[PDB]
Amino acid sequence: KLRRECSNPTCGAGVFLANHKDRLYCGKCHSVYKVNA
RNA sequence: GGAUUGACAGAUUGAGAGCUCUUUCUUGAUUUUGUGGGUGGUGGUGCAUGGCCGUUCUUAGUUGGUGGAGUGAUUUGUCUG
Ligand SMILES: [Zn+2]
Repeated sequence: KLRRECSNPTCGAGVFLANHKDRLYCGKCHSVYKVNA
């Protein structure tokens, strides 16, 4: 189980997340969502 | 098991440029590219045009209808004062 959830304002907890090592970050929250959940 | 944008911060780069990376998701086919066509084009010729303007040019000039002169190009009318 990998690649956990965002705080995406568009839909409530409903995306997978494009993440490097040691972070957690959405694929459309490109200008927002600094803290990795 | 996404044609492709773009992804915090760290050397960048006008900065939150994923421009390039240290690298993985979404609205989902509307285009990564294979011809053939305008293209942004102000880099294209006003020597192919319009339209406009300037000029010839604050000067007095121009033409056709009848008839005359000349075979005719053309003159006359449009003039000596
Ligand atoms: Zn979403």
